[PDB]
Amino acid sequence: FNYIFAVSYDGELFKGSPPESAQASWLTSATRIGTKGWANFSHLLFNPDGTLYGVVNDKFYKGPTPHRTSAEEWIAQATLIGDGGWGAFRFLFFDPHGVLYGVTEDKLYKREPPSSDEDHWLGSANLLGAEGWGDFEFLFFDPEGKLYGVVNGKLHKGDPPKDRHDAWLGSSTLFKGELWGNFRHLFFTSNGHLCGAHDSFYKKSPPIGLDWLAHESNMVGHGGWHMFKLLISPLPQ
Repeated sequence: FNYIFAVSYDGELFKGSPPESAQASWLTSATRIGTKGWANFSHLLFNPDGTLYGVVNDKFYKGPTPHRTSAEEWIAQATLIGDGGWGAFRFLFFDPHGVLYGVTEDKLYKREPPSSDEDHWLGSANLLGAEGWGDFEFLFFDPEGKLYGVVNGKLHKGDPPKDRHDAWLGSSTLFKGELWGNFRHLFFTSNGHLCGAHDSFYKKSPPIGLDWLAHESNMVGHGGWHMFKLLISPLPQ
């Protein structure tokens, strides 16, 4: 079993099985686990250990997945792990190992996540890429820890760079297609299905291959997805 988590523009948070049926209403099959205020975060992301991390008002938090909770109740109970600078991250996202990656000021960094706001995260983070990361439209991992990035509407994959001298984009593998920036959401499920959504949701089960995602044959939710601000799914540990 794995799940998609969706924040709507009404500030509700839903949990449900990934969509498979183009005519089905995915919301009908889903459970509301967050009641209100969930669209107020700048960032919301899963740790593969199953903890939810979130950035709201430039502060970073971690806590258990909510169980019919407002965003306010959740934040009040969460551990504060950062204060100042976090809202500016273009991307913040975990690898399958629970190592935090982040893009800020055009650069890519990784490090164990903070556990307190005294821990200046950038101060000891590993610089992976000195330039060009601020132009990506998406940047995310699969369950195997391959990195995926969209730039100039094209989707690239490759082992993540290990230091600033790895020319990642230069050595990466190119998907077919030049409309990958037209998705609002593009991510992997826990079980390695590639998901892309705008108003409609497209999903490719493994093997993913290198074909264009948004083919009529991969459509699993025809219409109605414009209601979600965020769709995420945890990677396994």
